[PDB]
Amino acid sequence: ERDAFDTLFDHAPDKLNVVKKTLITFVNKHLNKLNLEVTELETQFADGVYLVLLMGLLEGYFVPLHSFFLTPDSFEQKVLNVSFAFELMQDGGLEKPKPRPEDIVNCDLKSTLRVLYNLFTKYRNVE
Amino acid sequence: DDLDALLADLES
Repeated sequence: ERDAFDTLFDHAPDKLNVVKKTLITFVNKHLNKLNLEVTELETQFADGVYLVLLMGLLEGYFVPLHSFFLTPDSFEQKVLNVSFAFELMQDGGLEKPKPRPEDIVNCDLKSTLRVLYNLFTKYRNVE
Repeated sequence: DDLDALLADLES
């Protein structure tokens, strides 16, 4: 089950900052268009909102308003948002993400990086 | 070769 992010955190932790930064630049390439900004991947994807918005921007979806919570007020809502974002990733043709939606909400860095990198790999050429 | 591949994407 072991991947490159396991190897990164175990053996090359000083390479984490360039990994963060490249992914931050990628997400803000799209989120800036909505006047939104990510400063830190540790916490700012946990409520599931930006992941949903990002998928809308990347695939050009008509995202149904009643399919996610724009201002989630609980663990469970934040849980429905990430799951819906995962749903939209798979709708575009991506494999089901490795992390459970709860791992994102609980601010697991590896899980956050994995989800964002797989979007980077697919959508790095999208203007 | 996964870490090599990962860093070629994100160190470019």
